[PDB]
Amino acid sequence: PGDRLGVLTTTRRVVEQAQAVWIDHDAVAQIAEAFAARQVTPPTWNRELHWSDGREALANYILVLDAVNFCFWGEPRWRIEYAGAVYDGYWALAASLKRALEQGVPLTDASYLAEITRDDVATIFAGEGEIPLLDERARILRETGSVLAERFAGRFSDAIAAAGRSAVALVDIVTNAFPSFRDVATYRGEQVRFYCRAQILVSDLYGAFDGSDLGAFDDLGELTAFADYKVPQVLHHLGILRYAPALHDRLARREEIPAGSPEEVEIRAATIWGVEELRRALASRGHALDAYQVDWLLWDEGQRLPAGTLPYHRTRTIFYLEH
Ligand SMILES: Nc1nc2c(c(CN[C@H]3C=C[C@H](O)[C@@H]3O)cn2[C@@H]2O[C@H](CO)[C@@H](O)[C@H]2O)c(=O)[nH]1
Repeated sequence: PGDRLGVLTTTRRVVEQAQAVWIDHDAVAQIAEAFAARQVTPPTWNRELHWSDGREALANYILVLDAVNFCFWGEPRWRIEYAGAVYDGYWALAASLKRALEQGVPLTDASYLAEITRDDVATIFAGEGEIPLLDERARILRETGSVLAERFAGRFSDAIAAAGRSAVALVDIVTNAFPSFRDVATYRGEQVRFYCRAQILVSDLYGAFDGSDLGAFDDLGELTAFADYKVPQVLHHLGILRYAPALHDRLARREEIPAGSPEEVEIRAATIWGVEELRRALASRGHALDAYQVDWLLWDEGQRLPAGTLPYHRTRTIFYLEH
């Protein structure tokens, strides 16, 4: 199997044992048949709302972007004005960085990031309501800058160069060096490995560089889905993920689910395998996509679900460590 990060191997043990979540392989077959019938294809890379520049500064942009790419929910809803449009969620994040960099804030400079304060980021992300975990995003941007400065001469380009066109080796280099990116958990006393933000970071570089230079990777097939909260919401909507009663009610009542709890780990593990079972079934029906592509394609559908879909699971992302 390969699986040199062990995301598939460890998460497969969760899916086999899982009590609150299961895959409906009949629904997988139906959806594969339909997505393959209209030979569907993923979004390219939405380079309207992503900042653009030279090799060194752009590679740093991607690392910063995915360093604070998490948890956008809470009331009142966090919205952002940018260039005549109002944005929320992940698109509010990317617009907020484009705006800032365009107003001349050096978010690609290690020295600036290492020193960046609560006040700075409060303003970078200012708008309707406030971005969740404002302080934690400040700490992570400081942590990101210091590591860039010390270990990679302020250039994420150096870290990427070291990977040698291996997506899998880059994720390893990232999690080894940047504590914020260490996305693992336990389930019934076993380590489960996810590497959500670390893995998406690799996919974003492939997008931003059109699979050339710093975005060149020979093993993108090895990436898994990026297990957060939108893709499972879509897989449930498509009938591929089923939730048992107590968990279905929590999600419907918009009750927060403690991070690293069995129910939370079950949803993320099932999201990885939900996407993988869909990739295999699409491949069987003559439509070969990589796992990250099926994830990109599903996250895409998540932007336009009908109102009255089961709400996404709400987890206060934790990393309150590195002391
Ligand atoms: N799993 C997953 N997550 C995605 C995305 C995206 C956007 N991906 C773009 C990349 C290529 C296409 O243009 C897609 O629109 C943001 N995010 C955000 O990244 C985090 C990890 O899921 C969450 O905060 C999401 O809101 C995705 O495709 N898959």
